[PDB]
Amino acid sequence: SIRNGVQLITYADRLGDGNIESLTNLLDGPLKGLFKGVHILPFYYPYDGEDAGFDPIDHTTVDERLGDWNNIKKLGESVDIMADLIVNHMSGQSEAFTDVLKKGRESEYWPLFLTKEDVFSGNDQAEIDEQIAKVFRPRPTPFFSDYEVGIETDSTETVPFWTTFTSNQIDIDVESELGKEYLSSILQSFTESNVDLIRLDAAGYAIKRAGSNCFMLEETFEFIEALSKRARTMGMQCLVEIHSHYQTQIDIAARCDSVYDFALPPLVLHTLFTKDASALAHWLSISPRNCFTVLDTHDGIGIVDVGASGDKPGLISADAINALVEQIHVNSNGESKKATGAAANNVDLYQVNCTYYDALGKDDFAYLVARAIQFFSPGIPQVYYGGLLAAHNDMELLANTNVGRDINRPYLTTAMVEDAIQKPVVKGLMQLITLRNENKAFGGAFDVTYTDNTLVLSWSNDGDAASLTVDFAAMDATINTVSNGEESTLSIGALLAHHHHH
Ligand SMILES: [Cl-]
Ligand SMILES: [Mg+2]
Repeated sequence: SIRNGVQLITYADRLGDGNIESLTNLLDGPLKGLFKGVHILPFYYPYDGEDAGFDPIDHTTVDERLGDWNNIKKLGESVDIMADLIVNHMSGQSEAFTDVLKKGRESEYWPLFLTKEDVFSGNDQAEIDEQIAKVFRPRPTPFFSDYEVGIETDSTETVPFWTTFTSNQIDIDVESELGKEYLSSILQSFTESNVDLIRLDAAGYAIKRAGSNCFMLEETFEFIEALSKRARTMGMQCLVEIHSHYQTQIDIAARCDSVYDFALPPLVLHTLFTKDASALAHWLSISPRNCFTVLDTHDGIGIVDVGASGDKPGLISADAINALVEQIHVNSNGESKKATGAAANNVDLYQVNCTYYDALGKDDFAYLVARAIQFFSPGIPQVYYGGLLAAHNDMELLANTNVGRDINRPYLTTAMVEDAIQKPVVKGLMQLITLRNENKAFGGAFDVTYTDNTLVLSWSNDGDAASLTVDFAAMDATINTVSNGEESTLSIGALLAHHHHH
Protein backbone atom coordinates (compact mmCIF):
# COMPACT_ATOMS: atom_id res chain seq x y z
CA SER A 1 0.00 0.00 0.00
CA ILE A 2 3.04 2.23 0.56
CA ARG A 3 5.28 2.85 -2.45
CA ASN A 4 8.74 1.54 -1.59
CA GLY A 5 10.96 4.52 -2.36
CA VAL A 6 12.50 7.73 -1.07
CA GLN A 7 10.27 10.30 0.65
CA LEU A 8 10.71 14.05 1.24
CA ILE A 9 10.23 15.85 4.57
CA THR A 10 9.31 19.49 4.09
CA TYR A 11 7.42 22.44 5.41
CA ALA A 12 4.85 23.63 2.90
CA ASP A 13 6.17 27.20 3.25
CA ARG A 14 9.94 26.77 3.67
CA LEU A 15 10.67 24.87 0.42
CA GLY A 16 9.52 26.82 -2.58
CA ASP A 17 7.98 30.26 -2.50
CA GLY A 18 5.66 29.68 0.45
CA ASN A 19 2.54 27.56 -0.18
CA ILE A 20 1.39 24.09 -1.17
CA GLU A 21 0.95 24.93 -4.86
CA SER A 22 4.51 26.25 -4.96
CA LEU A 23 5.78 23.00 -3.43
CA THR A 24 3.67 21.01 -5.89
CA ASN A 25 5.27 22.93 -8.77
CA LEU A 26 8.73 22.10 -7.42
CA LEU A 27 7.90 18.39 -7.24
CA ASP A 28 6.68 18.69 -10.86
CA GLY A 29 9.78 20.46 -12.17
CA PRO A 30 13.21 20.77 -10.55
CA LEU A 31 12.53 17.97 -8.03
CA LYS A 32 10.54 15.76 -10.42
CA GLY A 33 11.18 12.04 -10.38
CA LEU A 34 12.78 11.91 -6.92
CA PHE A 35 10.09 11.18 -4.34
CA LYS A 36 7.41 8.52 -4.12
CA GLY A 37 6.12 10.23 -0.98
CA VAL A 38 6.11 13.54 0.86
CA HIS A 39 5.73 14.18 4.58
CA ILE A 40 4.12 17.63 4.75
CA LEU A 41 4.73 19.05 8.20
CA PRO A 42 1.72 20.53 10.07
CA PHE A 43 -0.12 22.81 7.67
CA TYR A 44 -3.20 23.55 9.80
CA TYR A 45 -4.34 26.92 11.09
CA PRO A 46 -1.91 28.36 12.00
CA TYR A 47 1.39 26.90 10.79
CA ASP A 48 3.59 29.68 12.24
CA GLY A 49 2.67 29.66 15.93
CA GLU A 50 5.01 29.16 18.87
CA ASP A 51 5.62 25.47 18.04
CA ALA A 52 5.95 25.84 14.24
CA GLY A 53 2.74 24.11 13.21
CA PHE A 54 2.40 21.64 16.10
CA ASP A 55 0.14 23.96 18.13
CA PRO A 56 -2.70 24.65 15.67
CA ILE A 57 -5.82 26.51 16.72
CA ASP A 58 -7.99 24.53 14.26
CA HIS A 59 -6.51 21.15 13.36
CA THR A 60 -9.44 20.51 10.97
CA THR A 61 -8.57 23.23 8.44
CA VAL A 62 -5.53 24.01 6.30
CA ASP A 63 -3.98 27.41 6.95
CA GLU A 64 -5.45 29.52 4.15
CA ARG A 65 -2.07 31.17 3.59
CA LEU A 66 -0.89 27.70 2.54
CA GLY A 67 -3.98 26.61 0.55
CA ASP A 68 -6.89 24.27 1.26
CA TRP A 69 -7.55 20.53 1.32
CA ASN A 70 -7.82 20.41 -2.49
CA ASN A 71 -4.18 21.48 -2.74
CA ILE A 72 -3.27 18.51 -0.54
CA LYS A 73 -5.59 16.29 -2.58
CA LYS A 74 -3.94 17.37 -5.85
CA LEU A 75 -0.40 16.77 -4.61
CA GLY A 76 -1.35 13.35 -3.26
CA GLU A 77 -2.86 12.16 -6.54
CA SER A 78 0.46 10.59 -7.55
CA VAL A 79 2.65 10.50 -4.41
CA ASP A 80 2.06 9.08 -0.97
CA ILE A 81 1.45 11.84 1.57
CA MET A 82 2.32 11.75 5.27
CA ALA A 83 0.51 14.22 7.53
CA ASP A 84 0.49 14.83 11.28
CA LEU A 85 -2.35 14.01 13.68
CA ILE A 86 -2.03 15.62 17.12
CA VAL A 87 -4.05 13.09 19.11
CA ASN A 88 -3.52 14.17 22.73
CA HIS A 89 -4.73 17.76 23.02
CA MET A 90 -6.49 20.72 21.41
CA SER A 91 -5.94 24.46 21.45
CA GLY A 92 -7.47 26.60 24.17
CA GLN A 93 -8.41 29.00 21.35
CA SER A 94 -10.29 26.30 19.44
CA GLU A 95 -14.03 26.76 19.02
CA ALA A 96 -14.82 23.69 21.12
CA PHE A 97 -12.85 24.96 24.12
CA THR A 98 -14.03 28.57 23.90
CA ASP A 99 -17.56 27.17 23.96
CA VAL A 100 -16.66 25.37 27.19
CA LEU A 101 -15.40 28.63 28.67
CA LYS A 102 -18.66 30.32 27.64
CA LYS A 103 -21.22 27.69 28.65
CA GLY A 104 -19.39 25.54 31.21
CA ARG A 105 -20.99 22.18 31.94
CA GLU A 106 -23.89 23.28 29.71
CA SER A 107 -21.57 23.08 26.70
CA GLU A 108 -22.10 20.43 24.05
CA TYR A 109 -18.31 19.98 24.08
CA TRP A 110 -17.93 19.51 27.85
CA PRO A 111 -17.01 15.77 27.82
CA LEU A 112 -14.43 16.40 25.06
CA PHE A 113 -11.77 17.73 27.44
CA LEU A 114 -9.90 16.00 30.24
CA THR A 115 -10.23 17.47 33.73
CA LYS A 116 -8.85 16.56 37.14
CA GLU A 117 -12.10 14.92 38.25
CA ASP A 118 -12.09 12.73 35.12
CA VAL A 119 -8.96 10.93 36.37
CA PHE A 120 -8.84 11.31 40.18
CA SER A 121 -12.13 10.55 41.91
CA GLY A 122 -11.04 10.64 45.56
CA ASN A 123 -10.70 13.55 47.95
CA ASP A 124 -7.43 12.80 49.78
CA GLN A 125 -5.50 15.68 48.20
CA ALA A 126 -2.26 14.25 49.58
CA GLU A 127 -2.98 10.94 47.85
CA ILE A 128 -3.98 12.62 44.58
CA ASP A 129 -0.74 14.61 44.67
CA GLU A 130 1.33 11.46 45.26
CA GLN A 131 -0.25 9.99 42.13
CA ILE A 132 0.18 13.24 40.19
CA ALA A 133 3.89 12.93 40.97
CA LYS A 134 3.98 9.56 39.18
CA VAL A 135 2.61 11.07 35.95
CA PHE A 136 5.38 11.49 33.40
CA ARG A 137 5.70 15.07 32.11
CA PRO A 138 8.30 16.33 29.61
CA ARG A 139 8.66 19.87 31.00
CA PRO A 140 7.96 21.55 34.38
CA THR A 141 4.89 23.21 32.83
CA PRO A 142 1.61 23.47 34.81
CA PHE A 143 -0.01 20.14 35.56
CA PHE A 144 -3.53 21.59 35.53
CA SER A 145 -4.72 24.91 34.16
CA ASP A 146 -7.63 26.37 36.16
CA TYR A 147 -10.02 28.07 33.74
CA GLU A 148 -13.18 29.89 34.73
CA VAL A 149 -16.00 28.24 32.77
CA GLY A 150 -19.60 29.25 32.21
CA ILE A 151 -18.65 32.91 31.82
CA GLU A 152 -21.75 33.48 29.64
CA THR A 153 -24.18 31.80 32.07
CA ASP A 154 -25.50 32.73 35.52
CA SER A 155 -23.19 30.13 37.08
CA THR A 156 -19.40 30.08 36.97
CA GLU A 157 -16.92 27.43 38.04
CA THR A 158 -13.13 27.06 38.06
CA VAL A 159 -12.13 23.71 36.56
CA PRO A 160 -8.61 22.20 36.54
CA PHE A 161 -8.05 21.00 32.98
CA TRP A 162 -5.30 18.50 32.22
CA THR A 163 -2.56 20.27 30.20
CA THR A 164 0.44 18.09 29.38
CA PHE A 165 2.32 20.62 27.24
CA THR A 166 1.25 24.25 27.73
CA SER A 167 -1.69 25.92 29.40
CA ASN A 168 -2.88 26.73 25.84
CA GLN A 169 -3.14 23.04 24.90
CA ILE A 170 -6.05 21.27 26.62
CA ASP A 171 -5.74 17.49 26.80
CA ILE A 172 -8.80 15.84 25.29
CA ASP A 173 -10.57 12.72 26.54
CA VAL A 174 -9.82 10.38 23.63
CA GLU A 175 -12.02 7.78 25.36
CA SER A 176 -15.14 9.93 25.13
CA GLU A 177 -17.46 9.75 22.13
CA LEU A 178 -16.67 13.38 21.27
CA GLY A 179 -12.94 12.64 21.36
CA LYS A 180 -13.33 9.79 18.89
CA GLU A 181 -15.55 12.00 16.71
CA TYR A 182 -12.98 14.81 16.75
CA LEU A 183 -10.13 12.48 15.79
CA SER A 184 -12.29 10.70 13.20
CA SER A 185 -13.26 14.00 11.57
CA ILE A 186 -9.61 14.83 10.88
CA LEU A 187 -8.98 11.31 9.56
CA GLN A 188 -12.03 11.91 7.35
CA SER A 189 -10.44 14.97 5.72
CA PHE A 190 -7.22 12.91 5.37
CA THR A 191 -8.68 10.01 3.39
CA GLU A 192 -10.73 12.40 1.24
CA SER A 193 -7.50 14.32 0.48
CA ASN A 194 -5.28 11.43 -0.70
CA VAL A 195 -3.34 11.25 2.57
CA ASP A 196 -1.80 7.79 3.00
CA LEU A 197 0.28 7.95 6.18
CA ILE A 198 -0.64 9.38 9.57
CA ARG A 199 2.15 10.46 11.90
CA LEU A 200 0.58 10.27 15.37
CA ASP A 201 1.90 12.98 17.69
CA ALA A 202 1.90 12.79 21.51
CA ALA A 203 -0.06 9.53 21.37
CA GLY A 204 2.02 8.17 24.27
CA TYR A 205 0.23 10.59 26.61
CA ALA A 206 -3.31 10.13 25.34
CA ILE A 207 -4.57 7.69 28.01
CA LYS A 208 -4.67 8.64 31.69
CA ARG A 209 -4.95 6.14 34.56
CA ALA A 210 -4.69 7.22 38.19
CA GLY A 211 -1.71 5.55 39.85
CA SER A 212 0.29 5.03 36.64
CA ASN A 213 2.70 7.25 34.74
CA CYS A 214 0.06 7.80 32.00
CA PHE A 215 2.67 7.05 29.31
CA MET A 216 2.48 4.13 26.87
CA LEU A 217 0.24 2.10 29.13
CA GLU A 218 -1.31 -1.12 27.88
CA GLU A 219 -4.45 1.01 27.58
CA THR A 220 -2.45 3.44 25.46
CA PHE A 221 -1.54 0.64 23.04
CA GLU A 222 -5.20 -0.39 22.91
CA PHE A 223 -6.13 3.19 21.99
CA ILE A 224 -3.35 3.37 19.38
CA GLU A 225 -4.52 0.11 17.81
CA ALA A 226 -8.17 1.22 17.76
CA LEU A 227 -7.10 4.48 16.11
CA SER A 228 -4.82 2.63 13.68
CA LYS A 229 -7.50 0.05 12.88
CA ARG A 230 -9.90 2.83 11.87
CA ALA A 231 -7.15 4.45 9.79
CA ARG A 232 -6.54 1.14 8.00
CA THR A 233 -10.22 0.76 7.04
CA MET A 234 -10.00 4.30 5.63
CA GLY A 235 -7.09 3.15 3.47
CA MET A 236 -4.33 4.73 5.55
CA GLN A 237 -1.54 3.69 7.89
CA CYS A 238 -0.19 5.06 11.15
CA LEU A 239 3.30 5.97 12.33
CA VAL A 240 3.83 6.11 16.10
CA GLU A 241 6.39 8.88 16.63
CA ILE A 242 8.45 8.89 19.83
CA HIS A 243 11.97 9.74 21.00
CA SER A 244 12.88 7.07 23.53
CA HIS A 245 15.30 4.36 24.51
CA TYR A 246 15.84 2.03 21.58
CA GLN A 247 14.09 -0.94 23.20
CA THR A 248 10.91 1.15 23.46
CA GLN A 249 11.01 1.70 19.68
CA ILE A 250 11.35 -2.07 19.20
CA ASP A 251 8.47 -2.78 21.58
CA ILE A 252 6.20 -0.22 19.93
CA ALA A 253 7.04 -1.44 16.43
CA ALA A 254 6.10 -5.03 17.33
CA ARG A 255 2.51 -3.90 18.06
CA CYS A 256 2.01 -0.85 15.80
CA ASP A 257 2.13 -0.23 12.07
CA SER A 258 5.31 1.86 11.94
CA VAL A 259 7.99 3.67 13.94
CA TYR A 260 10.89 5.97 13.14
CA ASP A 261 14.45 4.70 13.08
CA PHE A 262 15.98 7.37 15.29
CA ALA A 263 19.09 5.26 15.92
CA LEU A 264 20.63 5.73 12.46
CA PRO A 265 21.29 9.52 12.66
CA PRO A 266 23.69 9.34 15.65
CA LEU A 267 24.98 5.85 14.79
CA VAL A 268 25.90 6.77 11.19
CA LEU A 269 27.69 9.91 12.40
CA HIS A 270 29.52 7.86 15.03
CA THR A 271 30.36 5.20 12.43
CA LEU A 272 31.82 7.83 10.10
CA PHE A 273 33.62 9.70 12.90
CA THR A 274 35.34 6.56 14.25
CA LYS A 275 35.45 4.27 11.16
CA ASP A 276 33.92 1.56 13.37
CA ALA A 277 30.56 0.13 12.31
CA SER A 278 30.17 -2.36 15.20
CA ALA A 279 27.30 -0.53 16.89
CA LEU A 280 25.68 0.23 13.53
CA ALA A 281 25.84 -3.43 12.48
CA HIS A 282 24.44 -4.51 15.85
CA TRP A 283 21.45 -2.17 15.47
CA LEU A 284 20.65 -3.33 11.93
CA SER A 285 20.61 -6.93 13.20
CA ILE A 286 17.75 -6.08 15.59
CA SER A 287 16.17 -2.91 14.22
CA PRO A 288 12.44 -2.77 13.42
CA ARG A 289 11.80 -3.33 9.73
CA ASN A 290 8.45 -1.48 9.78
CA CYS A 291 10.12 1.90 10.12
CA PHE A 292 10.86 5.17 8.37
CA THR A 293 14.55 5.99 8.28
CA VAL A 294 16.08 9.47 8.51
CA LEU A 295 19.40 11.15 8.85
CA ASP A 296 18.07 14.65 9.50
CA THR A 297 14.57 15.67 10.52
CA HIS A 298 12.90 19.04 11.05
CA ASP A 299 14.14 18.75 14.65
CA GLY A 300 17.67 18.43 15.99
CA ILE A 301 19.82 15.31 15.91
CA GLY A 302 18.50 13.01 18.63
CA ILE A 303 21.23 11.78 20.99
CA VAL A 304 19.28 10.13 23.83
CA ASP A 305 17.75 7.88 21.16
CA VAL A 306 20.93 5.75 21.35
CA GLY A 307 21.82 6.47 25.00
CA ALA A 308 21.18 4.61 28.22
CA SER A 309 17.86 4.90 30.05
CA GLY A 310 17.71 4.06 33.74
CA ASP A 311 19.27 0.62 34.10
CA LYS A 312 18.95 -0.05 30.34
CA PRO A 313 22.09 0.42 28.22
CA GLY A 314 22.47 2.46 25.06
CA LEU A 315 23.62 1.37 21.63
CA ILE A 316 27.01 3.04 22.16
CA SER A 317 28.84 3.66 25.41
CA ALA A 318 28.57 6.91 27.36
CA ASP A 319 32.13 7.76 26.27
CA ALA A 320 31.22 7.33 22.60
CA ILE A 321 28.15 9.55 23.01
CA ASN A 322 30.13 12.37 24.61
CA ALA A 323 32.78 12.14 21.89
CA LEU A 324 30.05 12.10 19.23
CA VAL A 325 28.47 15.29 20.59
CA GLU A 326 31.88 16.95 20.89
CA GLN A 327 32.87 16.02 17.33
CA ILE A 328 29.65 17.58 15.99
CA HIS A 329 30.58 20.86 17.67
CA VAL A 330 34.08 20.65 16.19
CA ASN A 331 32.86 19.86 12.68
CA SER A 332 30.38 22.76 12.72
CA ASN A 333 33.09 25.09 14.10
CA GLY A 334 30.97 25.67 17.20
CA GLU A 335 27.79 26.62 15.32
CA SER A 336 25.88 23.71 16.85
CA LYS A 337 26.97 24.94 20.31
CA LYS A 338 25.26 28.28 19.61
CA ALA A 339 21.99 26.53 18.65
CA THR A 340 22.04 23.77 21.32
CA GLY A 341 21.02 24.27 24.94
CA ALA A 342 23.46 23.78 27.79
CA ALA A 343 23.81 20.42 29.53
CA ALA A 344 25.94 19.09 32.38
CA ASN A 345 27.08 16.08 30.33
CA ASN A 346 26.61 15.43 26.62
CA VAL A 347 25.37 11.94 27.56
CA ASP A 348 22.24 13.74 28.88
CA LEU A 349 21.74 15.91 25.77
CA TYR A 350 18.30 15.52 24.21
CA GLN A 351 19.18 16.83 20.74
CA VAL A 352 22.01 18.62 18.94
CA ASN A 353 20.71 21.41 16.72
CA CYS A 354 22.83 21.22 13.56
CA THR A 355 22.43 20.19 9.92
CA TYR A 356 23.57 16.67 9.17
CA TYR A 357 25.81 18.07 6.43
CA ASP A 358 27.56 20.38 8.92
CA ALA A 359 27.75 17.56 11.45
CA LEU A 360 29.91 15.79 8.86
CA GLY A 361 32.00 18.95 8.37
CA LYS A 362 30.42 19.46 4.93
CA ASP A 363 32.44 16.47 3.68
CA ASP A 364 30.67 15.58 0.43
CA PHE A 365 32.03 12.02 0.24
CA ALA A 366 31.15 11.09 3.83
CA TYR A 367 27.71 12.65 3.39
CA LEU A 368 26.96 10.59 0.28
CA VAL A 369 28.21 7.52 2.16
CA ALA A 370 25.88 8.43 5.03
CA ARG A 371 22.81 8.63 2.78
CA ALA A 372 23.75 5.40 0.99
CA ILE A 373 23.88 3.67 4.38
CA GLN A 374 20.44 5.15 5.12
CA PHE A 375 18.91 4.01 1.83
CA PHE A 376 20.35 0.48 2.21
CA SER A 377 19.00 0.04 5.76
CA PRO A 378 15.51 -1.49 6.08
CA GLY A 379 12.44 0.72 6.08
CA ILE A 380 11.21 3.62 3.97
CA PRO A 381 13.95 6.28 3.63
CA GLN A 382 13.00 9.93 4.22
CA VAL A 383 15.20 12.83 3.09
CA TYR A 384 14.83 16.17 4.86
CA TYR A 385 14.38 19.03 2.40
CA GLY A 386 17.37 20.90 3.84
CA GLY A 387 19.62 17.85 3.58
CA LEU A 388 18.38 17.13 0.05
CA LEU A 389 20.11 20.35 -1.02
CA ALA A 390 23.13 20.21 1.33
CA ALA A 391 22.01 23.36 3.08
CA HIS A 392 24.50 24.80 5.54
CA ASN A 393 23.62 25.86 9.08
CA ASP A 394 21.34 28.89 8.83
CA MET A 395 23.05 31.18 11.32
CA GLU A 396 21.21 34.23 9.97
CA LEU A 397 17.78 32.77 10.70
CA LEU A 398 19.04 31.55 14.08
CA ALA A 399 20.16 35.07 15.02
CA ASN A 400 16.85 36.48 13.79
CA THR A 401 14.41 34.12 15.54
CA ASN A 402 16.58 32.87 18.45
CA VAL A 403 14.91 29.45 17.99
CA GLY A 404 17.55 26.73 18.22
CA ARG A 405 15.96 24.44 15.64
CA ASP A 406 15.85 27.19 12.99
CA ILE A 407 19.54 26.52 12.29
CA ASN A 408 18.07 23.52 10.42
CA ARG A 409 14.84 25.11 9.06
CA PRO A 410 16.01 27.38 6.23
CA TYR A 411 13.70 29.16 3.80
CA LEU A 412 14.80 27.64 0.49
CA THR A 413 13.09 29.46 -2.37
CA THR A 414 12.44 28.00 -5.80
CA ALA A 415 15.46 30.02 -6.95
CA MET A 416 17.71 28.51 -4.27
CA VAL A 417 16.54 25.00 -5.21
CA GLU A 418 17.47 25.63 -8.86
CA ASP A 419 20.98 26.65 -7.77
CA ALA A 420 21.47 23.90 -5.19
CA ILE A 421 20.53 21.02 -7.52
CA GLN A 422 23.59 22.03 -9.54
CA LYS A 423 25.96 21.19 -6.69
CA PRO A 424 27.90 17.96 -7.36
CA VAL A 425 27.02 16.46 -3.96
CA VAL A 426 23.32 17.12 -4.65
CA LYS A 427 23.57 15.61 -8.13
CA GLY A 428 25.24 12.59 -6.54
CA LEU A 429 22.47 12.34 -3.96
CA MET A 430 19.79 12.45 -6.66
CA GLN A 431 21.48 9.56 -8.48
CA LEU A 432 21.47 7.58 -5.23
CA ILE A 433 17.77 8.41 -4.80
CA THR A 434 17.09 7.08 -8.31
CA LEU A 435 18.95 3.84 -7.62
CA ARG A 436 16.96 3.45 -4.39
CA ASN A 437 13.69 4.13 -6.25
CA GLU A 438 14.15 1.82 -9.23
CA ASN A 439 15.90 -1.35 -7.98
CA LYS A 440 13.40 -3.96 -6.78
CA ALA A 441 15.88 -5.61 -4.37
CA PHE A 442 14.72 -3.37 -1.51
CA GLY A 443 11.34 -5.11 -1.73
CA GLY A 444 13.04 -8.36 -0.63
CA ALA A 445 15.41 -9.93 1.90
CA PHE A 446 18.08 -8.06 3.85
CA ASP A 447 21.47 -9.02 5.26
CA VAL A 448 24.12 -7.05 7.17
CA THR A 449 27.78 -8.10 7.47
CA TYR A 450 30.72 -6.43 9.23
CA THR A 451 34.09 -8.18 8.96
CA ASP A 452 37.62 -6.80 8.63
CA ASN A 453 36.69 -3.10 8.56
CA THR A 454 34.19 -3.80 5.75
CA LEU A 455 30.46 -3.21 6.22
CA VAL A 456 28.14 -4.88 3.71
CA LEU A 457 24.38 -4.19 3.45
CA SER A 458 22.73 -6.57 0.97
CA TRP A 459 19.29 -6.83 -0.62
CA SER A 460 17.82 -9.36 -3.04
CA ASN A 461 14.32 -9.62 -4.51
CA ASP A 462 13.07 -11.49 -7.59
CA GLY A 463 16.19 -11.49 -9.78
CA ASP A 464 17.27 -8.03 -8.62
CA ALA A 465 20.01 -7.44 -6.06
CA ALA A 466 21.71 -4.44 -4.48
CA SER A 467 24.62 -4.27 -2.05
CA LEU A 468 26.51 -1.46 -0.31
CA THR A 469 30.11 -2.25 0.67
CA VAL A 470 31.90 0.31 2.86
CA ASP A 471 35.61 -0.41 3.37
CA PHE A 472 36.71 1.77 6.28
CA ALA A 473 40.41 0.91 5.95
CA ALA A 474 40.48 2.04 2.30
CA MET A 475 37.74 4.65 2.80
CA ASP A 476 35.88 3.28 -0.22
CA ALA A 477 32.12 2.93 -0.64
CA THR A 478 30.75 0.81 -3.49
CA ILE A 479 27.26 -0.17 -4.65
CA ASN A 480 26.82 -3.38 -6.64
CA THR A 481 23.51 -4.05 -8.39
CA VAL A 482 21.84 -6.65 -10.58
CA SER A 483 18.80 -5.43 -12.56
CA ASN A 484 17.43 -5.33 -16.11
CA GLY A 485 19.88 -8.10 -16.99
CA GLU A 486 22.75 -5.72 -16.10
CA GLU A 487 25.43 -5.94 -13.44
CA SER A 488 26.53 -2.49 -12.31
CA THR A 489 29.19 -1.13 -9.97
CA LEU A 490 28.98 2.40 -8.59
CA SER A 491 31.87 3.77 -6.54
CA ILE A 492 30.69 6.66 -4.37
CA GLY A 493 34.00 8.45 -4.87
CA ALA A 494 33.74 7.97 -8.63
CA LEU A 495 30.12 9.16 -8.41
CA LEU A 496 31.18 12.40 -6.73
CA ALA A 497 34.11 12.92 -9.11
CA HIS A 498 31.94 12.42 -12.19
CA HIS A 499 29.62 15.25 -11.12
CA HIS A 500 32.55 17.59 -10.44
CA HIS A 501 33.84 17.21 -14.02
CA HIS A 502 30.53 16.72 -15.87
CL1 LIG B 1 6.83 0.74 6.97
MG1 LIG C 1 -1.67 9.88 -2.03
